[PDB]
Amino acid sequence: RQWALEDFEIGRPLGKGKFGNVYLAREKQSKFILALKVLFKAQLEKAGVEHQLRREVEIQSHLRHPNILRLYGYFHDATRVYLILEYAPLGTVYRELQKLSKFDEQRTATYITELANALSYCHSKRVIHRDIKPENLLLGSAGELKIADFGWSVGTLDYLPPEMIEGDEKVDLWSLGVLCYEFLVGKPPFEANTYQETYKRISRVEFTFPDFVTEGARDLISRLLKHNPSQRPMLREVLEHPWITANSS
Ligand SMILES: Cc1cc(Nc2nn(-c3ccccc3)c(=O)c3ccccc23)n[nH]1
Repeated sequence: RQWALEDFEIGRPLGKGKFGNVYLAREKQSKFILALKVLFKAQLEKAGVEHQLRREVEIQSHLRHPNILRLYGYFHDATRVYLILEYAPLGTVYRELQKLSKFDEQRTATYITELANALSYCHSKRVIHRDIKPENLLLGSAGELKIADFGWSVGTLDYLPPEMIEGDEKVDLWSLGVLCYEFLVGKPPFEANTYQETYKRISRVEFTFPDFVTEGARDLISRLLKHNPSQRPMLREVLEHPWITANSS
């Protein structure tokens, strides 16, 4: 099932930078709408990332869940790698957060639920996921989030757990705690001005809450941001948390 750049029509650029941009696209024969992610080869071999792509791709091609961005295929040419992706038309949770400043209790619980499901589903298939940033969280036609990064296996400090910065399975839970906080306060709990300092804050687990944060949210966030992995809830217990069930559509 060889795809080629001539089976598509490329349209408006959707987002940019680094390895290469993402263009909106439609397959000529069927008229299917989707996303083309373009990546210059040479420029990725020279960052030594070449190989991890093939694996995250292999991993993704067999992944199917309504809160995980679909990967339909890929192909290469002389110079370039192209990924054929599901298209999510409401943009990123990141840009939504910039627009609204901060989400409300209802939207947060909803997203955390949709993510928790997508991560339960992942674990069953012995797939485990690294850090999760809002940059990599897209929204579908019905406003539902989709995990859109290529970071699996069988986050410029902010989203990384203490395990990955000092010396699995529980990394996910830490991720939900960071995202859950950021949703309600509008910036991640360990944001600092330098790498050096963010590293100290995460390593020691230094955060405080603004005064608008209801006790229920404090209680969930504090359970998930524990230095020791084994003290973190299982995904299940997060799905059934008093504050979650009360607020999650
Ligand atoms: C992979 C994918 C993207 C997408 N839709 C979009 N992606 N990205 C984006 C942001 C940063 C970097 C790359 C793309 C967008 O800003 C965006 C904005 C409005 C509507 C849709 C999208 N659907 N599927």
